[PDB]
Amino acid sequence: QVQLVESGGGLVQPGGSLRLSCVTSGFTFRSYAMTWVRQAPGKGLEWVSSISHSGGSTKYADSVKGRLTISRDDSMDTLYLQMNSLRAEDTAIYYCAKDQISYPAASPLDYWGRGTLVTVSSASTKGPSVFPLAPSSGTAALGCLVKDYFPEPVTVSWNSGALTSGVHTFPAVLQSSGLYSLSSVVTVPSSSLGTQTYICNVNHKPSNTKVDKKVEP
Amino acid sequence: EIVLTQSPGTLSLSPGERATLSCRASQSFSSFSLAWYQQKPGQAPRLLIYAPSNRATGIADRFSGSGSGTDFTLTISRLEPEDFAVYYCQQYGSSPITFGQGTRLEIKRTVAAPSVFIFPPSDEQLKSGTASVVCLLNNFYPREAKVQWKVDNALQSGNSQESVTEQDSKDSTYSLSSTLTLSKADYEKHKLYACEVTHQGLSSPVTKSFNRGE
Ligand SMILES: [Cl-]
Ligand SMILES: [Li+]
Ligand code: NA
Repeated sequence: QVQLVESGGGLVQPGGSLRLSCVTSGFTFRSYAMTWVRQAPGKGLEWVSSISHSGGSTKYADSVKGRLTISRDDSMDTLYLQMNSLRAEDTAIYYCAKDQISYPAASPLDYWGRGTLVTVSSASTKGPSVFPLAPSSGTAALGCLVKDYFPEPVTVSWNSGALTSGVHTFPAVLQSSGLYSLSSVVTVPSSSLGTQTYICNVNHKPSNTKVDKKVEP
Repeated sequence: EIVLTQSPGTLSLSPGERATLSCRASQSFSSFSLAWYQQKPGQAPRLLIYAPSNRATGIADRFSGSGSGTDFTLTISRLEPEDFAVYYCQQYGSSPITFGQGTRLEIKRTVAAPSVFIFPPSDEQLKSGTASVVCLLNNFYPREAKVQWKVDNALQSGNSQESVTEQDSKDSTYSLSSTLTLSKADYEKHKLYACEVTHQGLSSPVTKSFNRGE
């Protein structure tokens, strides 16, 4: 039951700092090298840094040397990444990963965390507006337009998770305004319209915006 | 550094078929220094095979690795719907660690025409001062699709954006949204809003439209 869970990401201004952490369980942490890998939105994997089991040997990608520092606390089973002087191009999901051996950057990465999103931008946090996509006047489509938010991510569910069949939640699009928008849609029986309640549940944790919106004809 | 280039960028295959994914290196190196990872959307990569063809925990025997020198191959026999993902190769025998750019394995399925829906801006949005018209193309294949917007028969060029889902887990289709942005004034000052969809599964383009205020 290896577990790796990252935290510390979020929106930060260029030149700013973040301290990422990865708490672990289910393996003898002090015995293994550990690694950070990042993935810019829509792009591939890029190795960032690795640290030996003892912390005595560290390795860095050239693009991050001197700005990012890897460290570990064996007594806390935690890996860290201290990020300073951040740049727009450091925007990425940051994954922590366990190496197979005690030496850094010299073996496969056998377990990975789900990652923490780091957004480096001068734009301010902004919560979305939630607008209905009402079903038209035997299947009907309806949805919610989640408009004008920053940074990513937004999540959408329907009927608090009870409605999953026929749901399509689209990837966000960056608008020319610099704000994101997405839509979530669902197809339902026309006969259900006006009787079955359809609610889209929108969460934008970066702005602590949470909305449940009834979508009606 | 060792550059790793994967090919093809996207591989479209039917379930039951054999996939051959290639990873080519700018310098020759040992098969014992190569690993492959599988990444599904919204998830982290997972170790697949390594050094050269040891399987990570939970990985089916249908995944195998071969090659030497500069040309390496991941073979997936009898593709199952779950094995569709982005695949990355990685070398760890020479500093710095490097990754291939990824190959996306897409599920080939039978051509399916989109069902098309159009949505006017909500009164709430107009009250807030903006207008978005949405065109939905539901459950189609292949991904290629043209959406043309017209307002009072004027072709709209440059003021729409599109977004496409990942392939559906159950039927391997795509869905697509196209959103037309127009000022509230432009919305209220024109009448007929139309989205016209061209797609391989349609014998001729389909148009969905509405008249504002009708
Ligand atoms: Cl070392
Ligand atoms: Li806000
Ligand atoms: Na068209």
